[PDB]
This record gives sequence, structure tokens and C-alpha cells, in this order.
Amino acid sequence: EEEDAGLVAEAEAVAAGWMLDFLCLSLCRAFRDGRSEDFRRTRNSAEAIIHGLSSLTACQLRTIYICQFLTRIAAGKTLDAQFENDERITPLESALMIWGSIEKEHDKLHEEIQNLIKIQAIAVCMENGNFKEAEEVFERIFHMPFKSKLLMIISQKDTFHSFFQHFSYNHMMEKIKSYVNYVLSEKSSTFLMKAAAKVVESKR
Amino acid sequence: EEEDAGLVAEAEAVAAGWMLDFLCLSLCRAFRDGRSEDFRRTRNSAEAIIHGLSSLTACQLRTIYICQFLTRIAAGKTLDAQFENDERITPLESALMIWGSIEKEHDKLHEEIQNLIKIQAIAVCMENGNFKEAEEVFERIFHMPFKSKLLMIISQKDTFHSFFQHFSYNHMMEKIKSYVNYVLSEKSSTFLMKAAAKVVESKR
Ligand SMILES: COc1cc(COc2ccc(S(=O)(=O)O)c3ccccc23)cc(OC)c1
Ligand SMILES: COc1cc(COc2ccc(S(=O)(=O)O)c3ccccc23)cc(OC)c1
Ligand SMILES: [Ca+2]
Ligand SMILES: [Ca+2]
Repeated sequence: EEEDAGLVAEAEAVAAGWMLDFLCLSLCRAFRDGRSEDFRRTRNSAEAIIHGLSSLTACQLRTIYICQFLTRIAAGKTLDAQFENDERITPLESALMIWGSIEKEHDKLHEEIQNLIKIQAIAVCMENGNFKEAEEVFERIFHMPFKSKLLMIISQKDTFHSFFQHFSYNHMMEKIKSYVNYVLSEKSSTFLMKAAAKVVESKR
Repeated sequence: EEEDAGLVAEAEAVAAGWMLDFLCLSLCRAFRDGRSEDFRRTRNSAEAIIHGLSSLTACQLRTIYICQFLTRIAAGKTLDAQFENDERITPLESALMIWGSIEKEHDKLHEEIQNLIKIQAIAVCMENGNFKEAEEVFERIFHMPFKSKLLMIISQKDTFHSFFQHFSYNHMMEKIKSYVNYVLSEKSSTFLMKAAAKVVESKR
């Protein structure tokens, strides 16, 4: 009669999976809408739920990587945040590692977001006056003409450069929001959200 | 067309309610089984989910109070834990306040658990050698003959007293576990657990 505790542990693993998918959808939607405090509170919930899980499918792992990517991007201007065991890695550099690791299609939007994160990883350093740090970020990350324009900007110490204006933080955020909209379309059919939406719809 | 964001916020509130009921059931079951680390990880999850909730029904509030009560009881021997804004209140004193506030039937088991928490609030102090603290705990909490036996034990500084053995920490834990078993029976029918159990049962 010890099988009952096994069947309970299995059911809690099924419920945690549904809770994880739901909290990713909620986290993605909060990032898209600019709801900063809801993103902060939902990220805390997703991390806690994840610590209570032992087995993860490939889809659940991809889902977690997307949440980690959005968390780092949000923290992109927070140079005091240490997301990696190596304490020199800045938040935008950390988001770049995850963006190159996710098992996803490498379409034009993928490469545009990647290139925007690389320009901004340097620019944010420039903006805070950490010129030597921008040079170090440049070396860890690094097209050949694209590469030489950035090195010229770091050496010239011109933090407020027109190149950065052209491929702005806002530009990087809007492109990332377009991608999040495709993830939101894919996850809107998860079990928790679907059953919650039906309850709301039945009271209308 | 701003109604869609309202319907989303409503559905997330419905899903959070189901997640809360599920995490209480999981937390109660972990306490009953002696699964200390699962209790610790599930408590973290319940607190996070609760911070993402604005409206609470009376049932949800009762449910949260039971989780807070079990958390304090588990931490009953941790005299370094400060659960209240008043820093002098010990964990067992804090569990006593919640046990007297929950809207529940005051049956014989209720009063037995209450009386066991009062004896142990003092005993744990005694056991660590904080005699003046046990006297202070005694004054904040305090039957007339029952009251005088305890004061005699604090004054005599006899930490290893036979009275404490008779109404032991283990005794208090077992009685609290009987109560938790009735809560587990009531909550086993919540939506998340019920739908998770069906999925596990359909794969058998
Ligand atoms: C492979 O995924 C994980 C996830 C965790 C715990 O979940 C998280 C940890 C850290 C972050 S953050 O990006 O650093 O803020 C998360 C962000 C969003 C969602 C979950 C996060 C742990 C783990 O290994 C210990 C692996
Ligand atoms: C009325 O219930 C709440 C709950 C919270 C947040 O949830 C929790 C806070 C603290 C504890 S603990 O007992 O101190 O560890 C919890 C334990 C179990 C479950 C939830 C807990 C906050 C709140 O007001 C801010 C009111
Ligand atoms: Ca730094
Ligand atoms: Ca203390």
C-alpha cells in the first residue's frame, strides 16, 4: 500500500508542469505589456516552482530558457547583477549565451535580436562610463566592418554615439517583444490558462 | 478592445487560486509525512504565489492561516526565527496566535493542540537554557493549577522535567498531524489535484 504515495508524487509532478507552463505565459505577457512589477513577482513564482521539480521535458527546458532570457534582458541596464558563476559576465552577455543555446529556428528575427543584444551589451557599458569594461565585453563577444565600428566608438569614449541611437535599447526591446508575441500565441492553449479562461467566459 | 487584458487578469486570478489550494494541500501532506525539504520548497512556492494575488476569499484566507501555522510549528525549536513585527515573540507563541484566530470548530482536539503548544512554548526555552525568556513567554501566554506547575518548573530551572516528557514535542506534533489529516481529506478534491490524479490514473 506504499503505491499511493508514489501516485501522489506523480500527480504533484503533473500539477507542477502545468503551473510552470502557466507562469511562463504570464511572465512573457508581463514583459510584452511593460508590467515591470508583475514580471518581478511572476519571476519569483516561476523560480520557486522550478526548484520543486525534478524531471523536465525538452519543451519545459526551452520554456525555462526563454524565461531566463527575458529576465536578463529586463536586467540589461543593471550592471550590478551577476547572472553567471563568472562574475565578469554582464546581464546582456548572459542573455546572448541563452539566445544562442535555445533550440529554436534561426530566422532573420533571431539574428536581428542577437545583433541588437551585442551592440547594447557594449553601449550600456559606455553609458555608465565603464569604458574599460566595454572593451572587455567587446573582446568576449567579438561581421568584420560592424566589429571595427564598435571598437572605434569604445576607443573614442563617445558614449552618446549616433550608432547606438540607430540600434537602440528601445529597438532591441521592440524586436524582443515581437518574438514574445509568437511565444504567447503558442502557450495560450496550455491547460491552466485554457481552463481558467473557460471559467471567466462561463461567468460572462 | 481593452476588455481582453481584463479577461486575462481575471483568468490569471482564477489560476492563482487553484495553484494556492494545490500548494496548501502539498504543504499539509509534506508536514504529515515528515518530508522537511519538500515542506521548505513548497512553503517558498506558496509565499510567492500569494504575493501575486490581490483578492482572497474567506476559505483562501483560512487556508493561508493553516499554512502559516504549520510553518511556525515546524520552526518551533528555531528560537532565532522572528515571525512577528514584535521581535520578542517566539515561533510557538506565533503559531498559538494563528491557532486562536482561524475560523474553525473549537473541539476537544483544538484545545488539546492549543494546550500542547503553550507547554512547549516554555519547554523549548527551558531546553536551550533561556530561563528568563521562558518566564517572559509564560507571562505573555498565561487553567489555574496548570499555570502554577509551569511557573514552579521555570523557577526551579529544571529544563529536563517529567511534565515536559508527558506533554512532549512529539505529542504536540502527532496531535497536529491528526488535524492535518482532516484538512488533507477536505482539500484532496481541489481542482488541480483532481485533474492531476486523473492524468496519472489514465496512464495506469
Ligand atoms: C534550467 O533552468 C533552471 C532554472 C532554475 C531556477 O529557475 C530560475 C533561476 C534563475 C532565473 S534568473 O534568470 O536568474 O532570474 C530564472 C528566471 C526565470 C525563471 C526561472 C529562473 C534553476 C536551475 O538550476 C539550478 C535551472
Ligand atoms: C494572510 O496571509 C498572508 C500571506 C503572505 C505571504 O505568504 C506567507 C508569508 C509568510 C509565511 S511564514 O509563515 O512566515 O513563513 C507563509 C507561510 C506559508 C504560506 C504563506 C506564507 C503575506 C501576507 O501579508 C503580507 C499575508
Ligand atoms: Ca558590474
Ligand atoms: Ca531568540
